[PDB]
Formats: sequence, C-alpha cells, structure tokens
Amino acid sequence: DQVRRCLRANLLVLLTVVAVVAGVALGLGVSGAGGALALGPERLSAFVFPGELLLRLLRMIILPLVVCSLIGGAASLDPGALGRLGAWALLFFLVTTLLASALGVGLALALQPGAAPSKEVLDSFLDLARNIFPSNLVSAAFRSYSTTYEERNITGTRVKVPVGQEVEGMNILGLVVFAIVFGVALRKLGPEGELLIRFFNSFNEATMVLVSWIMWYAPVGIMFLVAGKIVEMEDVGLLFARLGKYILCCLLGHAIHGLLVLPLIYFLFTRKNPYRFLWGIVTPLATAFGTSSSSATLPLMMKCVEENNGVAKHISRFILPIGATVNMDGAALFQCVAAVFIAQLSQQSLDFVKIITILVTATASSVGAAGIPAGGVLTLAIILEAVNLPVDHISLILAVDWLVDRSCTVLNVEGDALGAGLLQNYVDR
Amino acid sequence: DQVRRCLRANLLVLLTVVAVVAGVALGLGVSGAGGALALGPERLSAFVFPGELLLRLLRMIILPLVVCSLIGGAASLDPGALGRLGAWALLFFLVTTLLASALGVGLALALQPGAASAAINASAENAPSKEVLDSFLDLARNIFPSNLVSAAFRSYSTTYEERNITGTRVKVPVGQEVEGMNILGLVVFAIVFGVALRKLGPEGELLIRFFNSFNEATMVLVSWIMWYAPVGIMFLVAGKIVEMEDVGLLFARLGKYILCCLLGHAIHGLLVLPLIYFLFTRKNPYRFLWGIVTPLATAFGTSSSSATLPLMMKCVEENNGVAKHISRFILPIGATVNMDGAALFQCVAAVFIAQLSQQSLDFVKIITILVTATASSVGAAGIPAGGVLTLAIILEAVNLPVDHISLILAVDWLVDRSCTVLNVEGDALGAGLLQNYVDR
Amino acid sequence: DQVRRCLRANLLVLLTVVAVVAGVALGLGVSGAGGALALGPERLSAFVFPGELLLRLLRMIILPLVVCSLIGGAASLDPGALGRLGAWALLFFLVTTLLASALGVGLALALQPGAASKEVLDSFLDLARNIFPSNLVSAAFRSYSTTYEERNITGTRVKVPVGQEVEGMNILGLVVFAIVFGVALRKLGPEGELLIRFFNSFNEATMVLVSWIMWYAPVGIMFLVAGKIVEMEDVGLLFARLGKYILCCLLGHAIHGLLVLPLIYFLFTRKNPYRFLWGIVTPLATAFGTSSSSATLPLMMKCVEENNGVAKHISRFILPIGATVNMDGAALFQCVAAVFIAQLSQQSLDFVKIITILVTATASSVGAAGIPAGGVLTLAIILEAVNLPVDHISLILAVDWLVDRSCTVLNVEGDALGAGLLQNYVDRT
Amino acid sequence: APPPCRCMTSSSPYQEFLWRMQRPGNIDAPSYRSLSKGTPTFTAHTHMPRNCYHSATLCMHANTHYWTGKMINPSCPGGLGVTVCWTYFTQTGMSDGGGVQDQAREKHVKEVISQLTRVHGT
Repeated sequence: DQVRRCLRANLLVLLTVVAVVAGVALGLGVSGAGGALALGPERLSAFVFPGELLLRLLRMIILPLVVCSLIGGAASLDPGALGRLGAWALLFFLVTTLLASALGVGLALALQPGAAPSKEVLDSFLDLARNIFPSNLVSAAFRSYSTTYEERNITGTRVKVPVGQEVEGMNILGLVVFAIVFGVALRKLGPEGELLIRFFNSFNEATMVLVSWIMWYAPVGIMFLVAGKIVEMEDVGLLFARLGKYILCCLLGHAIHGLLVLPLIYFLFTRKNPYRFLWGIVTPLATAFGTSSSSATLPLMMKCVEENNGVAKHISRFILPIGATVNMDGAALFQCVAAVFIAQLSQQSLDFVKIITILVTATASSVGAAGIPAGGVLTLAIILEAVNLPVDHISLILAVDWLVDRSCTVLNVEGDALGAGLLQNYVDR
Repeated sequence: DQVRRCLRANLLVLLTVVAVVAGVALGLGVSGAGGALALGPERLSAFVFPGELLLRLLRMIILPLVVCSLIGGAASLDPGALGRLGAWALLFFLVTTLLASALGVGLALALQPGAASAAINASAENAPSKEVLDSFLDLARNIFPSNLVSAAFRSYSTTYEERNITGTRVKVPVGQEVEGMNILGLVVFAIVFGVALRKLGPEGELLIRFFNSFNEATMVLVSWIMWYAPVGIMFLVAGKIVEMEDVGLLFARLGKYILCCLLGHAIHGLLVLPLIYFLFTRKNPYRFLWGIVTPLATAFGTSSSSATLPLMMKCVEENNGVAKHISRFILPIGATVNMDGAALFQCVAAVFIAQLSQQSLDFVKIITILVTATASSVGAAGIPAGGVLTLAIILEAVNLPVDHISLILAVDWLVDRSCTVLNVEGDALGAGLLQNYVDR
Repeated sequence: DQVRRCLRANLLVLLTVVAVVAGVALGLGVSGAGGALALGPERLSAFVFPGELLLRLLRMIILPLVVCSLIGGAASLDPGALGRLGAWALLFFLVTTLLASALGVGLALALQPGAASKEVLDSFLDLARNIFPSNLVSAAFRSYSTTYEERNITGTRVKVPVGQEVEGMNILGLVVFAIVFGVALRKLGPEGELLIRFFNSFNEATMVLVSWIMWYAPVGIMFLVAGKIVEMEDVGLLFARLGKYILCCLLGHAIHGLLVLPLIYFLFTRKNPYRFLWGIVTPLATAFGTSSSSATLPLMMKCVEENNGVAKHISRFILPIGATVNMDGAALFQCVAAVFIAQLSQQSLDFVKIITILVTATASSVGAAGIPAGGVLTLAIILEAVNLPVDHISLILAVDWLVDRSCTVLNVEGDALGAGLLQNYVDRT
Repeated sequence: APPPCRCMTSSSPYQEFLWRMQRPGNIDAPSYRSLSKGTPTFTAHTHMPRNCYHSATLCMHANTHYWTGKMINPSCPGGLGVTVCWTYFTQTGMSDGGGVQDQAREKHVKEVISQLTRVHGT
C-alpha cells in the first residue's frame, strides 16, 4: 500500500509531531501521579535531563554553522546584490515586528488582562550598538556586553556614571555582522579568497551532517523537555484563574499573526499558497516549539527550507541566520502584551505617547533579544523602564513563561522562513 | 666508538634521567642546608619558575594537538573500522582499570594502612559533597559541550545552594561552568567531526589535509619543547622536594599507605601490563618501556597525564614504530579515559579511610567500590590533583566519613606522580597491543 | 587638473586633517555650554560614542591580523637567501632596529615629553609567564598578572603574591606563538604551503576590512578629539605637550639617522658618508615630497646603480624584498609616541614595561606596506600589548602629516646605507 | 566572635530568574518551582570563584562559619551588588583559583600536618 511509502517519506515529521504530543501526554500523566512531589529531586533531574542534552547538542554546533554559512552566503553574491537583498530583508523584518507589536498592544488593550539596579534606555541602546561591533571575536563567541552603574564621585555629588563589563551570553549579532563583512571582503579579492571559500563551505557541510544526526536524536529530547516543563507546575488551577486572560491574549495574538497576517503578506507579494510553505517547514516548527529557542532550530529550518521548498542556497544561508537574531515577532507581541498587562495591574493609564514608546522600544528590544529560552523576559525590563511607570514586578508574568515563550519561538522562526521564501521569489521574479 | 654512537642515539633519555637524579639531589641538598625558610618566598618562586614554564609549554600544545590529531585519525579510517577499534580499546581500558583496582584493593586489605590509625587525628566544619547522580550527569554534560570556544578553557560542574540551615535543608543543586579545560567534550566533538568529514568526500579531503598539516606543525613545536623538558623536570622535582617540609616525619606513620600505593603501581606497571603485552604480541614489553622512558619521567615531573601526551605521541611514533593513525586515535582517548594509577590510588585511599574509622568491608561494599572507581575514573581530569574529586565521589557512594580526606591530601604529591606514570604506561601499552593487532 | 588628482590620491590625509580641526572647533564651541552642562558628567558617554565605536572596531581586527600576518611573514624568510649575505643583511637590519628603538626610548625618557599600584622588580617572571601562555584560547582575550594580599599569619606584612588571569588580550604571547608556528610551518615543507596559503589569504581578507575601518576612522577621530578637549583644558598642558612631542620625535629620529647611519658606514667602510649622502639627494627629496616609501622605490634603483658601487644582484636584493619591515624611522615614531602617551596618563612604567614596549616595537617595526600613516596600526598594537591607554592616539594621528615625511627620509636613508654596506662587503670578498 | 550573617535569598522572583539565567554555561530557563518563595531565608553557595569578590570576611550562622562578601559581576552567583554567603570549604576536589576557600583548604591541611607531626614526635 502507498500508506507505508508515504509514512517512510514523512517519517521525520511524524516522529517530531508524535514526540510533542507524547511529551504533553507524559507530562500530564506524571503530574496526575504525583506532580514531582512523588518523584523527588533526584528522580526529577534524571527525568528532565535528556531534553537538556538535546538543547546542549543543538547549541554545540550553532556557532560554526552561523559563521561558515554567513561567510559562504555573503561571498556567493555581488556586494550590490547583497546590499539590496539586505535592505529588503531589514525592511520586511521591521514591518513585521511593528505589525506584531501593534497587534499585541491592541489585543491587550481590548481584552484587559490586568483587571535592584536600574538600566537607562540610552544605555541599553548603546549596549546593543556595542554588541553589534564586538571588541574581541573569541570573547564575543561566549560572552556579551552590558553596562553597570557605580558611584565613584564624592558622597556630596552622588551621580550614576555608566561603566562597562562583560556578562555571559553568546553575542551572536556581532559574529553575524563580522561574518557578513568577512564574506564581502573575501568576494572583493580575486582567486586569493577561493581557498577560504572552499574551506568554509566544507566546514558548513560537515556541520550539516552533524545537524542531521542530532535531528534524528531530537524527538526523545523534545518529548522529555515538554514532559519536564509540564511536570514542574505547582498550582495549575490558581495560576490559570489568575493569568488566563493574559495567556489567551498572548496565544491569540500569536495565532492571528502566524495564520492570518504573515500568510497574507506572503500571498500578496508571492501569489502562491503560503500554507504549502508552512507544510514544508512543519518539522522545524515542531522542533522550535519543543526546544523554545530560535538558535537551536535554525539548522533544521535552513535544511527544510532548502530541500522541501524551492529556496536557493545563498538566500537561505544569508537570510535565515540574520532573522534568527534580529527578526522576532513573537517576542515583540509577548513584550507588548506583558507591558500593557503590568501597566493595568498597577492602575497606570497609558495615553498615545506611552503606546508609541511601547511600540518603538519593543521593536528595539526584539532586535536586541537573544534566541535563548525565555530570552524575551530580559528585555521586558528595558520596555518597563522606558515607560518607567511599571516598576519591575515581572514575577507575576512567570510560571506561565515557558508556554508563551514557546509560542514566541514558533512565531519567530515562521516569520524567518516566510521572509526567506518572499526574498527567493523576489530574486526569481 | 660504539659507545659514542650509543650515547649520541640515546642522548635525550640519558639527559632526562640525569636531570631527574640531579633534581632529587639538589632538592635534598637545599632542604638539608635550608629550604623555604633560608630563602624568602620570592626566591622560592624564582627557583620553581622553570618547571612551571615547562608545564605551561606542554599545556599550550594539548588543545590543537588533540583536536587535529583526532580529526585526522577519525577521518583516515572507515566508520565501522573506527567503531570496532574504539570498542576493543574501551574493552582494554576497562580490563586494565578493573585489574588495577582489584590489585589495589587486595594490597590495601593485606597491609592494613589504617590498622594502627595513630591517634585518629581528624574538627572545624565538614566540606560539602557532590551527589553521585549529579556527578554522572556532570560527566554526561561535559560530553557534547555547550560552546566549543568556552569548552576550550572551562568545563561544567554542578554546585549546590544550601538553603534553610535551621529550616530543613533542601540542598538545591545549581550548576555552572568553572575553570578547567574540557578535554573529553573536545575529544568527542573531534571524533564526530572526523567521521562526518570522511562521510563528506572531497571537501572532507581538503579539511583532512588542513588538519594533518596543522598536526605536523604542532609536532615540530613538540620536538622543540622536548629538548627544554629536562631542565623543567629537574626544577619541578627540586622545588617540590624543597617546598614540602619534614621528610620522613610524615612518612613514619604513612609508610604503610605509601607502600600500598607504590607497590600496587609497581606490580601493575611491571607484571600486569607487560604480561598482557607479552601474551598478546609475543614481543618484548621492556623495549617498549625503554622507548618511552622520557615520557614516563616527564609525567613523573609534571604529575599530569594531559601534559605528557605530545611527548608520548612523538616517542610512540619514532621508537617502537606504531602507525600514525592508530597512535593518534588511541593515545588522546586513553589520556582522558584509561587511568589505572588513579583507580589504584582511589581504591587504596578509600580502603585506608575505611580502616581509619573501624568499619567492616564485607563483600558487596568491595564490589560497589570497584565498580564506582572504574566508572568514575573515566572522565577524570588529567590535571595534577585530579583524582581527589573522583575519590570524593567514591567515598560518597561507599558511605564513609569524609573528614579524613586531609590525610589523603597530605602526601598526595608523590603518589599522584606515580599514578600519572601508571596511566601513561597503560596508554602506551594499549597502543602497542593495537599496533600489533593491526600488523597481523 | 593635476591638483584635483593629487588631492584625490591623498584624500585620506586631508580628510583626517579636516576632521581633527573640526573636532577641535566642535569641542571649543560645546565647551562653556558643556562640562557641568551638556548633560553634566553623567551621560557624558554620548558625545564620545562614535570614537569608542572606532576604538572597538580597531580592537576587533587586531588578533587575526597579528596572528596571520606574523605566521605568513615568518614562513617567508629563508636561510638559503644567498646564504651568508642574506643572514648578514637580516642581522645588520636586526641590530639597527634594536639600537634605533633603544635610542628613541632613551631620548624620550631623557627629555620627558610628558609629565606636564606598587609592582615589584621580580615581575619579569610574570612577563615570562605571559609570553609563553598556558592556554591559547584564553590568551586570545585575557592575560596573567600577579596581585598581592596580606595574611598576618607568619609575623606581619607578609604580602604574599598570588596571580590570576584578569584581562589584557595577551597579544605578545600570541606574537611569540605566531613566530614559532611560522618557522615550524616553513620547516615542514610540501604540506606547510597549504597552511601558508590559508594564512596569507586570511591576511589579505583582513586588510580590505582594515582599509574600510581606516575610512570609518575620521568620524571617530573627530569625536575622540572633541570629547578629549572638553574633559580637560585646551589652553592646558595638552597643547604644549604636543608641540613638545611632535617636534621632539621629529628632531629625535632626524639626528638619529644623521649620526647613526654615518657611524655604521664609517667604522665599517672607512669612507666619507657625506659623499654617499650627496649622491642620493634627489630620492631623499622625492621621499620628502611623497611621504611614501613605495612611491620612491623606482628612483632608489636608478640612483644606486651608478652613484654607488652596488652590483645588479646586490641592489636587486637590498632595495626590494629588504624593504619589508625596513622602516627604522617609523619605529622611532612609535616608541616616542608610546612613551609620550605613558607620561600623558601619568603612569609609572619602571623597567620591565619599558623593555617589553621596546621589544614589541622592534617586532612590529613592519607593516604599512610603506603607506603614509602606516605606523599607526603597529603603534596601536604596541599600546594594546602594554595595557596602556589607547584613546589618546588621536592626538598622535592629529599631527603625523609632518613627521611621516621625516620618517620616510630616515627609512630611505637606512635603505641606501644598508645597500652601501652590503655592496662594500661583497666587493671586498 | 565573627558577626552574624545577613545573607537572604532574592526579594523578588525576577531577580533570582535574572541571575540564574546569566550564570556561565546556562542552557535552559530556570523553572518556577526552583525559585525561592515566601519570606527570605539564609542561603549559602558551595563554590564561589575568586574573581567574583574584592574581599571576603567570616560570618557565623547556626554555630557554623561562612564567608560573606559583595559580588562584582552579574554573571557571578547572587546577582550584582548583592551580599551573599558561601561555605567555608569548597567542594572536595574542586578549586576556585585561590581565594578564601582555597586558603582555608591549605590552612586545614597544614594544621593536619602539624598535629600529625606532633603525634609522630610523641
């Protein structure tokens, strides 16, 4: 029968979807039978370890993949064509992020879910600018830059001066920028750079082989991640009765953005079926929902967009690594909804200027946010300090942070893939 | 003259042994006519600096050598052949570890280091311990490192947050990356990258050529450093003897423990591993030992198996001419996996601690201490004083008091060097058996 | 017109000059409405931000450049280069470089252009530990340095020194590693060539990016100068220390060549140096006009064959190929500038720092390909190794327009005198 | 004799979340269960690198000695500019590159050597 042949063709898709569903089922079943109280600490750690192993495996190869893919992609096109493609890509990213932020603000205002060292917004923007241009490539491979305020003057004149220091992270943005510039420089040279081009291409292909092995391991890790996240709950009933409107706002906004807004843009600019493209990228979407990190699901997205869909090699390897860092619509909607929810919690009115600042600062924060699990929580502080009325009791946002973060990751990677397809069609025209 | 040719051919090994003898003599002479008190701390640091410089020179080479060598070795053989060779190598490693551990336990039970126990001599506070499951999870996390650049200088280890001391302590575990090279994760990644390179094709051929050239340049640097090695060995031995105080007075009651450790090391290095080599290859193991004298003495000087890996690789390549691919795949793995001397150390030390506290040893306790010593010897760091953490994990698993660990750290400076010698010998002998097998 | 082409070819120098003047003007205009005004001391890092961005950009592309350039340069030497004659030429060049640097450092401290915690003498072991790094990747961003404690356990004031890795980027250890790796790569043979090609291609790729940064350099230099004038006084010692310094270094390297090359010519040839100088007048005047050693290369060949007794082979060996790392005057410039910068920051650099600076300077005595303002990157590398402040480099770049022609004259004089000594040596044999 | 320790847990869950997310080698978001809740209590870490504190002093809690100090880096345990407490000895077989925990380890081992040598003399 053709059913078995079809199953063989789509075995990866079936394994990942069944892994997600079985992770949900196992988490609910274990929570019903004890809820980690019967498990205890040691059994809980042994239960949740395999998902962490999958996450570590995917983080192992993200750096060489991003660096080599971006060098090859930047060296595979002329500087003028690359500049035009980049200008269109950033325009698309900005428009999509603004639309997502506006939708989040509007839905949070409509539904009304609401009812310590500081950090100046200018310093946050300067920190982002400093992270764009790293001061040490090896240091930027494993840590980022952040500012600190200390009192060094006399006690009579107590003013906060900003000092700089390095905090743990990845600083993927600076490496992306350096790789793009290096690829352009390599294409500027003639026959001299061909050896380096072949070197980086070989390294990327080997990294892709490791990607294939890790994605074959992935379903067990996804299942255990989802199960462990479900098990860690404490009081599901009270938490839902307190944060149901907020969860509904975030997920409904994400669903509207992923099923109506981005497909409409793709259909107007491409005149094809966006849902066929979405069907091509099911497996990276399920992996993104499993792992809750745009960086871990970037290789699977590149492979699936290249193979299942008709997207050129240079287009995918140049656009997707950039969008995995700078294009995060779900994080923007998260941060806007959370800011409005916190503002309504404190009974603080929001006029037009506050809404505009929320939108602009949300776009900047989504540009600056990192593709790590619960990465959008950190820049929520930047937005709250920008409004400066919502003192940072973001503690009420948490305990439902995992699910909304997972929705954010799916929305971000979907936006990246749709932009890649749009740019492929625009090049093809 | 024939004797002149003999000294010219073997100039390095004679220089190394003369350096060891002169270092011991100089340390004893300085300690007798002074020590850390006659000359100030600044003079002591200036005196011990060349040995630290030698250790730094060997540590600078480890990372590119291991990475490039394993990539080339994994990519130069079939994936199936690499898997079979690795499986046999792990079987050999576990066999040697069990044999060394059993020999150590038997000697520690026969000579009874903690029989007299002096006057207990234990209390300030008790040092925090690491749970067994957490240690195995830490091992599994160091495999498949999170960041390749960060794993080159720091490694994962789980810590604990002691909360509510009066309020029913919970000991919540929180983990972080602490200083220390993650050799094992880089080794695993290098092997996987090599097999992927072989699976690729011509692009893999270009990368294979690149990494082989890098390894050859690294070997030239190793050749240059190997000539400076005797002076550093001499100064390490002399400075470590001078710094340590009251020779003999420490030994007057630790003699039983020292005898147990060194007798186990000598029996394993002169009657067990040579016996396996003779029964599997029908060659002379002592010729192999003679070829590798100066890596053993460098290991004795440095007390670090990771440091002496490049010198062992070169000596295995030129003398007793094991093929390049098999040596460069087996030696880096055994430098972080096969630790016979360490296992013997931990078995003897744990039995000595048990006899200090007057506890029965039964049978199941011996079985579980052997199994945990073998299973925790793998993944141990090759840095000096690397067996203490694994011994602590063993002690936690066997449910013995920990407060007597200071007696183990009291005299560990020499027995750790003996352990390093045994580990590097096991590495070399395993390479010899594998080379003889692939010759057939 | 010819003048328009002349200005276009020297577009960078004029651009930098106009940038320094405009930065001074902007600083003077802002000061009076600045200081305690213009956001006060707080939020000061906003005017000076483009300069900090330039400093970060320069600090980024330093590590691959030094490592790859030194590996390629070290593998390009040859004992077989005419055997004894090449060895003698490199030895003589080496001695000249080490003596010129010592003369510059001595005269610098002798006049003290600047000057309007406690570290012991035994810090040489710390230096020796720094040059032979324990870990290569840790050496890419941090360096070893000893600190001191107090224990009060054995008597009082033991002050036991304990070392740790703090910062520094440890370039010097990397320089040593690059030189040893390069000579080993040359020692290898028909395998080493692939790695040599790899690293030379990497240096070539790095140089286009360096050229791009040199184009971004003027906005950062202008903003650096503007920020540096407000925090201090213009009428203050900064000007008088520049008149002291530009003039000081100029006269210094001038008399340096004037009395040093003549002595080595005489004690070795017993001839009249002023006859040699009179023959090569017009290449010297061409060098004064162009401020570029690459520009006057054809003229030295023509003047050297007939006006001096060089043979074709010896001339074709000394004038070209020998020009690499040939710039003696540049070394005097960077040594004097580094010493002036050290007294500008009021830092006690006792002896070990001085020797390390001198060595690094002799080593980087390369670079620039001979272009005007070619010693600035190597001077920046020198400042980076010695952990001296780098932000005061803009005052040095402010006025290099006049000293560089003098440096070029000194360089061409050293070239010609070396050719004279080598020709006399090979005639007498 | 040492003064009592004033080393409480995080006042708000967000601060604990922020410092546990930026610890070195972090791979996943901390769970809400693992965050401290309710009234703050005494807490102590079992390991603290020397590059996290300028100086450390001894403090007493429940007749047990602890080290206390102020953190200088947000990547270090406890947050940024938060007074935290850690144990007298580090984990066995673990090192913090010098610092108070190491100095305590060598102090303990030298005391053991001294008393054992005195035992030999008797």
